[PDB]
Order: sequence, then structure tokens, then C-alpha cells
Amino acid sequence: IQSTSLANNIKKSTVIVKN
Amino acid sequence: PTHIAICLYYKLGETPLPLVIETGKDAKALQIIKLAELYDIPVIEDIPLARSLYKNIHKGQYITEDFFEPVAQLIRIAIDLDY
Repeated sequence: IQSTSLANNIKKSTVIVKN
Repeated sequence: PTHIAICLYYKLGETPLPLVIETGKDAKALQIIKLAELYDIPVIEDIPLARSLYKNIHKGQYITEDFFEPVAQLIRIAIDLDY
């Protein structure tokens, strides 16, 4: 499933940039 | 891309340069931002930088030279943000 796989990927991020 | 989110990762000796590990537009961007709140990951708004990264540095690619300074600045902010 996307959400749980996105979380598992995302969680190590150093910084998120948004518009 | 009404909404954009770019997830950047840097870990010494592992990523030679900052790495885009995930991107999203629209619903996915919104979700990334919600997950960031849940995991306390620093989120920074920068419209032209977000657009440029989204257009040029895809998921699983290292940033290129034109992004070194703005991304370096983001990482310096992030590593001490909300401590």
C-alpha cells in the first residue's frame, strides 16, 4: 500500500521543501 | 503541481550529496506534508526552489550544482530546527 510504504520511505528525510 | 513536496536526504559517507528520496504533487504532496508533521521532519516553504527541484531532480537523483547553495542552506536550517 502506498501510504505505509511512503511513510517508511519518507521518515528518514532530512528536510522537506514545499511550494 | 498545485501542491509540490520534495523530500531531501543527506547522511555523511552514504549520500555523497543531498538526495531526493521522494516527491509528490497534489494529493501526494499533501500527504507527505501530513506525514512530515507526524514524524517531526522539518518542512520549509520555498516556491521557486520547490518548482525547480520538482522539474529537474527526480526521485532517486542527487541534486545538481545549481541547487547546491539553496539546498545547503535548507539542510543547515533543518538540522537545528525546533530543538
